[PDB]
Amino acid sequence: EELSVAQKQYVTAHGRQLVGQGATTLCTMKKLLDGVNSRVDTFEQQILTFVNNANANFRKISDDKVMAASLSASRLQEMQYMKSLGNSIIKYMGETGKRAKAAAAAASAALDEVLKWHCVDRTSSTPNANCEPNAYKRDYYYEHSDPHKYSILCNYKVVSSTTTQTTFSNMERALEIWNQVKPKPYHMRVMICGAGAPAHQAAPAGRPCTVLENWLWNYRVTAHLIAKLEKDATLALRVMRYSEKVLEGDKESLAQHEERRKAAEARAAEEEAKRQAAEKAAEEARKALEEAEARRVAAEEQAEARRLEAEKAEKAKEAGQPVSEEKKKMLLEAVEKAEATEKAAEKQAKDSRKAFEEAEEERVKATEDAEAAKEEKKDAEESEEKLKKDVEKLAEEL
Repeated sequence: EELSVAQKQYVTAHGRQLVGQGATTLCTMKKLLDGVNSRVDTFEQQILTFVNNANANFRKISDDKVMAASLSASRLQEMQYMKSLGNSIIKYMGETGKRAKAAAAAASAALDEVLKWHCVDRTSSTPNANCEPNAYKRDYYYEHSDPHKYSILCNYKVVSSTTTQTTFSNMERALEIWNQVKPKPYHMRVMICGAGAPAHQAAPAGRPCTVLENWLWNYRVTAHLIAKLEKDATLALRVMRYSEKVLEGDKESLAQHEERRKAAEARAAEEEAKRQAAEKAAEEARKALEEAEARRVAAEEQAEARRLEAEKAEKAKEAGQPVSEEKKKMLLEAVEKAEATEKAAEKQAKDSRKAFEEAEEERVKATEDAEAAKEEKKDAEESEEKLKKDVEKLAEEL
């Protein structure tokens, strides 16, 4: 056995087709890989900002004639360890970001080939037996919908969600859900699909075949390098936080440490209120897009019904027995009335998506800023309270 679905397709066990949610999970991975270039580019700038601030502090602690001579033997060692540790980040960060963008593109290219041609029989291109109808259904509005049908158009299936942000955690769960719902091969008769003629084990026409996974290796590499950037980015901030506490002479046991903390709470609450306001409002736009898409389907159903009734009259007309003039006028007027509502509903669902996408992005920026406030609050909560334990313990030994 030792079956490998990475480079071969197999007849799915129990006739298991690719379900609707299976395409959904695939499209989230495609959207996860797309944001890698944006994620890496914004990561490098944030890591570089930290290691520049910290090293500038180290160009003041050395340049300070009082701080250098009052340093201890043991603290200078780790201080130059921390400075050298952060430089290690910047030095090897460039090829980490180069290898992550390229690995994402190799997976994105391979996934797009799967999304475009898995359900499409390649014997008006027709569907094969691999997919349920849901798998290639335009879930959101798509003008110009025929030439490429039965291909899974991802940016008309899934929109920017919480789980569509390029992070290791989000990428980790997406792969697990895909393995949860993927079509699973048959493990008792090795039945290789694809007309490469394995001869002894060629799969006969008309059975569901599993999804090829050549992107799978590049997906893991992409996610692992994203994980390294997040880990490296947090390590860089610790170097900067370390440098400030060493550059600062550790003054104002609680005078300025409570002052920073009292202010830290103010920004933390304000940004959280700013974050929670845009968070709730983004969910309002989410309802208004589903509320508008549901009407789009209702109008498109109603519009399709009137033109079939009108067509049935024409077939009767060619069949000798015609319908009256008023009946002929009624059907065309009903179609016009049903087409007007149809074309106005899809316009409404076209704009509602623009509303959510803009409102969703404002959620992201609000959450990112509200997380920067949370760190500063927890930096002041540590620098002050841990210091407060030393002043309290002074009075204790008495």
